[PDB]
Amino acid sequence: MDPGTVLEISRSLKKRMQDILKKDNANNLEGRPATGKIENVEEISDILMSKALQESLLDEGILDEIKGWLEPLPDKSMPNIKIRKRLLDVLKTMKIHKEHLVTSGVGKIVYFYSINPKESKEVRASAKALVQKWTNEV
Amino acid sequence: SHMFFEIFGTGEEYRYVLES
Ligand SMILES: [Br-]
Repeated sequence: MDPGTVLEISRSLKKRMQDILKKDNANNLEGRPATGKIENVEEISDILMSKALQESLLDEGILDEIKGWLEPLPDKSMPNIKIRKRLLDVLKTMKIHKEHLVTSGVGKIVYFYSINPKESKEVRASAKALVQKWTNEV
Repeated sequence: SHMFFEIFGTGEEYRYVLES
């Protein structure tokens, strides 16, 4: 495996996450269902969890995109619970350094999940565990 | 500014979702 090809793969996934989020948010703005993150989260999560790509994905700022997928939609509603659960599980597996957290600010959305009274017991627990992990580490 | 604030903010960034 060629590290130029790894980088291509990482940048490709970053663009794909960006494009899906944009289309979801535009649909939401126009009062239409968002379905793109829902349709693609399981496949994209499998790639985000590739051990061979993780250093590169983090290097290429992928936490920006993960954060966006977790953030409220333009109408202030939260993304579908399937995304919430799955991306928290992805983040748990990543060797995330202090610097990645600082530049992405993914900690802020994850912390909100950890204190959101309307969140499911299970997702809120996962978000609490990630906050604790990222505190423990930092 | 402390590292905790750089990472987690003030913890009010998304409170507008609840107030909605
Ligand atoms: Br969604």
